[PDB]
Parts: sequence; structure tokens; C-alpha cells
Amino acid sequence: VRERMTTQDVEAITPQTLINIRPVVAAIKEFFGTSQLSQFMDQNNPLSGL
Amino acid sequence: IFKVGDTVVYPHHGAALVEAIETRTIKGEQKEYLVLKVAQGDLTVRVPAENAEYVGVRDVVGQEGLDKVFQVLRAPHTEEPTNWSRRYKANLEKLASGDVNKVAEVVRDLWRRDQERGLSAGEKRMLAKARQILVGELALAESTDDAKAETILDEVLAA
Amino acid sequence: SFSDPRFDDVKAPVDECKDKDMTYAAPLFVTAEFINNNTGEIKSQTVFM
Repeated sequence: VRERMTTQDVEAITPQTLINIRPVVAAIKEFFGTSQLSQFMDQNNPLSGL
Repeated sequence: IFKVGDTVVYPHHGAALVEAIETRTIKGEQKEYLVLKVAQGDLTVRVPAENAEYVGVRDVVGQEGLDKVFQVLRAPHTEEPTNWSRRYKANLEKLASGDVNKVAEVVRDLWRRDQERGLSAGEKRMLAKARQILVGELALAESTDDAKAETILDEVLAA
Repeated sequence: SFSDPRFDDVKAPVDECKDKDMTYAAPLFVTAEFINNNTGEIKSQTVFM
């Protein structure tokens, strides 16, 4: 945001053009998958699931 | 000058309508922000009434302005020399100027190009966005429909 | 400036997510806001997050 906050031309930018979500979405998606606290639910019975 | 329901152009976001003017105070000064929201961008933008022309907002183009912009789209051959990249920077600047006449000159130059040679991807995206904003302006200047304005374009481009 | 994170409803119910491998999710909308100090404006939208 602050990077392209100046490269863009003022009196022309919109927040839609400033906000880039791709780093956010990549960060989340690389958390839930491939992170040693995001595990396969060990469900070989209700107690292990619990 | 401005009131509710003013179909108004806003550089660079094209046409848009005002809903009201809110009595908000900034720095001890209850400025009369006009709350305007655009159709294309899908966003609202409120601005003080004072700095309207300074930021560049404008009443829609009158019919004589429409006549002049048609005459500019029916303009002569006057063209730029070599270094298409030079002209890319140039006409991109023209687009950024947000003037209807200059944008029409942009779309006419790209029309005589893509009719004859064939643009590149960036060139075509340029012409597409320019034609988009110009169609929006013409549709809300004639007070008419969308496809009608593009048809008027293609038929005025022809002559 | 940001504000007001709101979730619309999920896009796929649970069983169908599990079936087609769709990750059971839901969209974020964040009412952004851009303000220029020199002249004074707002660019307020409803961004997809």
C-alpha cells in the first residue's frame, strides 16, 4: 500500500487499486496447509477426534 | 452550483451521482461535504463543496461539447512520428488528463491503428479503458443508453 | 484506513466442501477508506479481502 501509495498518481487512486489481498490470502493458505500447528484431524475414533 | 441528483463527471472516475451534502466539521469548520458515489467504481466519495473544481469535478458535457468532441473524433490525420513507446507515454498522459477532447483523440488514434495494423495487449487495454470511460461520458451526456453510445462511436469513427 | 470486517455466508456447505475438495470458507469484506490531507477526500469502498 505505502509502496504504490506514491508510484500511483494522486487524485486518481482508489482503495481497490491500493489494497492487494494476494499476500494476505497466501499467508492464510500457507498457514492452514503446511504448518506444524495445522494438523490432520487425528480421527480414528470420537475420542481421538476429541 | 451542485445539488442532489446532479449527474456529474468526476476525474478520473467518470460519471456518478450525489446523494446529499453532510454538515461535517473538520478543524472547527463545519464544511459542506458533498457525498458522491460512482457507478463504475462502486464506491462513494465525499468531498468539500469548495474544492470541487480544484480537484476537477465537472458538470456533464453539454451538447455543444458533444458536438466538439465528435468533431475531434472526426479530426484530421495529424499524428506523431516514430517511437511508438514515445506515443504510448504521450497518449497515456492524455488519458490521465481526463479531458473528454483529449481522451477522444486517444481513442481515435488507437482506432486508426487497430483498424489498420493491430495493437499489442497493452495498446488494446489502453484503447479499451479509454473507450469505456468515453462511452460512459457520452451515454450520460446524451442522456441515453450504453450500447447506443458505442454504436454512435463506431458510426462516427467510420466517417 | 480500514474498518468493519463482515463475513457473508459460506460459499459451499460442509459436506459438499469435503466432497469436491473445496476448502470450507467464507469471504471477508472490509470497508476501506482513503483520505488525502492536502485536498481532503474519501475513497470508501467494500473491498473483497
